[PDB]
Amino acid sequence: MTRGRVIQVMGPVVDVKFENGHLPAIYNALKIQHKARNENEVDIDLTLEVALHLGDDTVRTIAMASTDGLIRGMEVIDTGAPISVPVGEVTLGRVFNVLGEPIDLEGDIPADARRDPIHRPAPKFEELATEVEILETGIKVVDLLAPYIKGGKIGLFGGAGVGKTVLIQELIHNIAQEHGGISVFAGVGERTREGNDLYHEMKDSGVISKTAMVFGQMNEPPGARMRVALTGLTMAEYFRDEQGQDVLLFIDNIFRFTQAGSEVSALLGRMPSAVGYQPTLATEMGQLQERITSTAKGSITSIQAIYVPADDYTDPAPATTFSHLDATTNLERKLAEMGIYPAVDPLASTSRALAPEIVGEEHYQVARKVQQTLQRYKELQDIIAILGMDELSDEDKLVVHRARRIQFFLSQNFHVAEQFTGQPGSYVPVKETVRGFKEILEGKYDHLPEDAFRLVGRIEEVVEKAKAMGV
Amino acid sequence: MTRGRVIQVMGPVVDVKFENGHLPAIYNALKIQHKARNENEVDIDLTLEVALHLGDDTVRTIAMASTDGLIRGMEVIDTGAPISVPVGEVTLGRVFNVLGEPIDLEGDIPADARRDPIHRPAPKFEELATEVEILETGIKVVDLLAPYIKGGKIGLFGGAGVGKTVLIQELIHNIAQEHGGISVFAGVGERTREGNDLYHEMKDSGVISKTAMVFGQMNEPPGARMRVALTGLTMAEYFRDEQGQDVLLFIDNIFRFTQAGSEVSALLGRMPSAVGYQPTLATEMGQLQERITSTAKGSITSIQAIYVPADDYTDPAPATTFSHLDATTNLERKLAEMGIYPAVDPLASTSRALAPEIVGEEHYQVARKVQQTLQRYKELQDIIAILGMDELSDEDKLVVHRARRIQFFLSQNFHVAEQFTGQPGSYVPVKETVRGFKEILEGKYDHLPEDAFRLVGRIEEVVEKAKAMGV
Amino acid sequence: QVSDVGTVIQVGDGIARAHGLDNVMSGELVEFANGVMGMALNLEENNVGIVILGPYTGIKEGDEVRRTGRIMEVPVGEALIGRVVNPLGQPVDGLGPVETTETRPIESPAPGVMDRRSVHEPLQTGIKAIDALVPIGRGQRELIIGDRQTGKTSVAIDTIINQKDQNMISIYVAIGQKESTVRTVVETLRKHGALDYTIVVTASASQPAPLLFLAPYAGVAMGEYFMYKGKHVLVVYDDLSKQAAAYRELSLLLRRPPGREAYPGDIFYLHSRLLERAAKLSDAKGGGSLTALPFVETQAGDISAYIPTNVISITDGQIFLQSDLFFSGVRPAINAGLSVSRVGGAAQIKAMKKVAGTLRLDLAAYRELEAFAQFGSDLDKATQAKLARGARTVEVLKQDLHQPIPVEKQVLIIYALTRGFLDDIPVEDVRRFEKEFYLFLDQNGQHLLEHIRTTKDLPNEDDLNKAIEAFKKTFVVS
Ligand SMILES: Nc1ncnc2c1ncn2[C@@H]1O[C@H](COP(=O)(O)OP(=O)(O)OP(=O)(O)O)[C@@H](O)[C@H]1O
Ligand SMILES: Nc1ncnc2c1ncn2[C@@H]1O[C@H](COP(=O)(O)OP(=O)(O)OP(=O)(O)O)[C@@H](O)[C@H]1O
Ligand SMILES: Nc1ncnc2c1ncn2[C@@H]1O[C@H](COP(=O)(O)OP(=O)(O)O)[C@@H](O)[C@H]1O
Ligand SMILES: [Mg+2]
Ligand SMILES: [Mg+2]
Ligand SMILES: [Mg+2]
Repeated sequence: MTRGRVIQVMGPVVDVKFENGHLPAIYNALKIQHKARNENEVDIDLTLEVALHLGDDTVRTIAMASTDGLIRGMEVIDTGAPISVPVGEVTLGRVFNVLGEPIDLEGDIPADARRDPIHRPAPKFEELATEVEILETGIKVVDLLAPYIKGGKIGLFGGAGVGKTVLIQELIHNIAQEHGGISVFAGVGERTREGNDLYHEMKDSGVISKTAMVFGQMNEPPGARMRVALTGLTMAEYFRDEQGQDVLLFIDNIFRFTQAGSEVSALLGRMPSAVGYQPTLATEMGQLQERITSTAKGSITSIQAIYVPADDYTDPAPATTFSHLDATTNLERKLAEMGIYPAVDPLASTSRALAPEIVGEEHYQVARKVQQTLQRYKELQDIIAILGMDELSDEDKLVVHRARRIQFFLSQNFHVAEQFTGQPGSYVPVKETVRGFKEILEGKYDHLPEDAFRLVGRIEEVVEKAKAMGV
Repeated sequence: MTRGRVIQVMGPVVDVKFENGHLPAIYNALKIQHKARNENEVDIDLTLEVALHLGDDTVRTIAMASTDGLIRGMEVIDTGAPISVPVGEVTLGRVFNVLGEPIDLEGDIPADARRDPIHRPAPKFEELATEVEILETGIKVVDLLAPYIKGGKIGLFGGAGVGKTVLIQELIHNIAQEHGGISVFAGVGERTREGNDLYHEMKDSGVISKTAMVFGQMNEPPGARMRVALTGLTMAEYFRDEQGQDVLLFIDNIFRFTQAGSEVSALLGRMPSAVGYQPTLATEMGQLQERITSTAKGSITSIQAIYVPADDYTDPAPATTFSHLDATTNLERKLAEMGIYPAVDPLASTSRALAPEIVGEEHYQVARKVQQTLQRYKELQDIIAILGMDELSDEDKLVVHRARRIQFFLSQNFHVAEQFTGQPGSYVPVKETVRGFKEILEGKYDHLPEDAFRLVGRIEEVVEKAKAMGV
Repeated sequence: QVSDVGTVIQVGDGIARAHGLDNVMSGELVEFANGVMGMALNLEENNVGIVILGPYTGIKEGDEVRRTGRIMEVPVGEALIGRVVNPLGQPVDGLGPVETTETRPIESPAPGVMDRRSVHEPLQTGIKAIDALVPIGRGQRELIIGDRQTGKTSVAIDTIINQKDQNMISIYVAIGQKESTVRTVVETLRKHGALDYTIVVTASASQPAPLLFLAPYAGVAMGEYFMYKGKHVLVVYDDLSKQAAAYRELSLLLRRPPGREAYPGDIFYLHSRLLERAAKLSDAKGGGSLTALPFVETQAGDISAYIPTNVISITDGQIFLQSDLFFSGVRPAINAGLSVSRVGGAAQIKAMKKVAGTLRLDLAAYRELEAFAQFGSDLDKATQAKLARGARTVEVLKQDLHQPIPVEKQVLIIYALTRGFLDDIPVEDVRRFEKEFYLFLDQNGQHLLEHIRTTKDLPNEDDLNKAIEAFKKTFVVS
């Protein structure tokens, strides 16, 4: 038997002293289970994760829940292993917290079910997969300018209130209902209201029978917010490895993991880094990101939403995250303010799949021509705002005329955005969007008013909208 | 016995050790009186104020004068009470320092006179009075766009050399000379020459018989610069409460109070805040400002000049004082350099009294329309800066034509400024101000040159000086 | 009579260090010898760090500190309605004691994923711009953000007043304001009759920093008391930036290392923990709701600052007020491009949804087109029509202070605007058009108003068109 005792409580960080030669290993889970001795105490059931060996038989830990109620001298139990969560068919259709305990009040998991440790090393260089295959989403801008890759890593960047969650929900709607494999959703430091809405939508649509959900939302302490992602990841890794299934992994906001680490860094006692982050930012990000990958045994295609603090794309967290992704979508409130949704930046967004030998020569040429036109339009705005439109050459006037229509046609009405747009959404095949943009570039629709191109879908809908407007 | 001993001397901060069970309370005053025992010592007469309890019977204090000559082991006397300054009829016509000692060479105050502690809690919620009444000042921009409130708090913001002191002197000349109540002037961290000039001016004009003055000018140590404003406020509170008088309170520069606090805070051992300021910046400012208020017994109206360091209005010290003011006038170096005085920013300055039910419907309409034209003029400044007025539309040309004349007519010649230039000052009633600005807005004087609107006063003087020049 | 005891080691700036108190509990209330209360925050190896909730002048080194055995708590009950209290529940209005017989923890868990229900019922503020562009529902958290002197307090006061007949408890929490300003707000509420269902929690600028830090939690606990009984609660935090400053001050005084802009590491967790406790409960939990209106004051309109972005990332939408709009004549000066509601549509009456589903997107497009057309010289017919419609919409959305408008009249004027009945009216005349139209509805369109009010849906479009055309014939263009 080996028991510790609490010696110091500083917010979410707790120090425990053990007997000599019986220290728990790093990342081991500790349990505090205290029954109130009298009316001046409260009952406690708390879980801790070991972080540092302070020396002198002392360990510094991070709590998975609120530390209010703790008293110095409380007994601590060492479980001898990291946090372990159930895996397998049992997890499908259920909703879990960070510790692997179901929260949907459908019943407890049997105590003899298999449980896997939260921490493991990343797959090796030998066992990776590098094939590139297009994943069609039905979204015009994504399918044209930055295609997604099956089994790859997709990141959605954006500041506060630009459309990351709406884009995630639209992707779930378009992809997960016919994927044919397994889907896992991880909520990391987001709104409980959004989590409840997504759960009820999935339950109504029937996808819930094929999905496992884990939630670590904003109200939770930093330890939970920084381990919920690993819980979801190990649940997905079981299906990748033991069954060879294709897995869809949606992460609600991966920036909160870094944010929680930075919240606890100073209390752990580490010197601050450049923008107030922890020194180990890159290493902590890599140890998590490198596990989310496809292997020979199975493929995981993952879509992650990444918050950009204060709209600054040079911030260390998004700047470090950029190197871990195969395809990238950049959202700008400059476009969001103008009424264009999903507000994707057509130039900053990149994808490894945009090559002539992957998407086709015609698709490649159309995409590059669209980007060239938009880039040219960007430069003209500075001189337009000063000297007016009349002083432009006829070529520049035509460039502006077509660029405005292209930028409006990159908008789309989503199914999950009826509450915001008042109209049902649309699904656009990639062949259709390529042909429509080719026709716009060729000038087939120069006579159409530019407002007819907003939030429509296929190119024929522009004609119908303009006819309704009386053109 | 209640005898202490000096332990550490670090500039204006002194550590004193007492016997167990005899520590002085926080804010108590301590006296050091030492006679030179030999030729390697100096005589000392110093006053200290308790700030912290360090433990081990040690107290950390702030000195009210220079600490040169202090030696470890000197005896310290505990007075058992905070700093106490004389109050009542005896203070009228006198000049005091931070300790309540007269400095006008008119004789010492008898030792049996009533004197009150410097530190006290603020008035209760139920004691306050909230009625709003306009205070006419005779200054066009103040009376039109940001009326001053009788019994309220008024702040004047500005950088170095913009006009805060001149505006204070003009307000004193226009209001205090006929106020009929009691006036108190507090000089905090300003020029000694200015205090001498103000004293002689008041003595010559006879206002000295009903005013009291306290000086804490720039040459003083930070402790005196911190407590001089509280001394003045303590003198004013007596007249507010015990006699039910109406009190004018002029504070020469309230920024120096927080600046001295920040100078002291480093040596007290506190961790620095955002821009090197003290962590307790907001609480100290709140505790000073909440005492300056009108109650049922009497009313105190205060006019405070606030220095803006490096012309940065986002600096924490100017930023935190905004919430304590009922009316603000913001001075701008850009306006001051263009010859516009008092150089009040017409859009940034605000007042609670600008409402149709307080100032009147036509007053409100005229003020709002003036502000609208000035905003529209401000929006065009880049276009005029690059390429002038030639490419503006006809509406914008008329906007500029009206706005330049309005901006110039907001200037005025002050009575006090007659020493800089031979032009005598003017007093403009608010009815005249409203009528003149309404006439300008209606387009009556579009044919007059814009230079005829500078520094005149009433609208008829514009016509007179336009006639005097070429027209 | 026995109690665990400690002794004071350090006193200053509202922070105390205590020796002893071996069995003290993290977050527990403690009381000093002279009767001032405190809360234990740091449980170190040999000393306890305490924040003092009151005047620390009378506390000296060597004094006695006593345990209470209670986690930080505030009184709750119906007896607080119509009263002005401090964060500890002590009355400050001078109207006698408060007879509460129950208390709630100041730190409590937020309702979980399974405990909630989607927001589906509107909270009418009486302001056309808010009720049309950025709808607010019961259980939502909407941020009101802008520079000083832009109308943030006016919006909240109007919203509280408009809840008079809608059976809702309001709680107004003032952090770091002048007591005179708080008294002015209280008198305005009393004059308009809203004090019969409102609790006012105040923590002025002269109070110690821990009270400013604790005030919103006390307010939200008082709200939760009614929430879990099935009631509906409205809570207003008049400035979250001021508790951010107070918490920074406390953290620096407690020797906690700083982060960005000297703020502590968990400055985001503070506000997220506070605001996650507002929710719409499910039917199994009683169906009660609490809805919050946090305030943030920006500097020079910089919406992309640290604290503003932290708060924006938490709430379900924001209303951004701009000084340039304020002075250009448009009030309450809501920037349609930068404002958004994350619950929109679901928090609206059916008629309002029908008439204004796309209004915010239309305004954003109009602003873009107005900016663009300033450079050109020969606009075409479509761009002329869009600009005219946008200008008319902007003029319709204007409103005066303390002038509530019923939703059944809001929907009718929005219908008239969006169906083109205002196209022949000059821009300068549409406000008088709206006024005379409301009078005409009061005189001759009572059946339409009653139908909307009872059904939550528009009448048949033929009769409503006939009424509009009759008013058009009556109206004279000046
Ligand atoms: N109304 C005015 N008319 C003419 N000149 C003025 C006026 N106001 C200010 N000035 C000029 O500006 C100078 C600075 O004025 P003032 O002493 O009031 O500045 P300040 O803001 O108080 O400066 P400081 O920070 O040095 O105290 C004056 O000496 C004078 O030359
Ligand atoms: N819709 C409106 N129409 C006219 N005046 C308005 C309107 N809304 C607000 N005001 C006025 O604008 C001023 C500022 O309003 P308010 O005090 O509510 O703003 P605030 O942002 O809360 O201010 P503060 O930063 O001073 O706390 C007040 O004088 C108020 O009467
Ligand atoms: N495709 C879209 N169509 C219409 N509105 C949208 C769309 N995407 C985003 N929005 C608007 O943006 C707001 C915030 O988007 P959200 O999903 O919260 O993004 P984030 O997660 O980055 O805050 C939503 O309330 C919605 O009104
Ligand atoms: Mg989101
Ligand atoms: Mg000066
Ligand atoms: Mg306000």
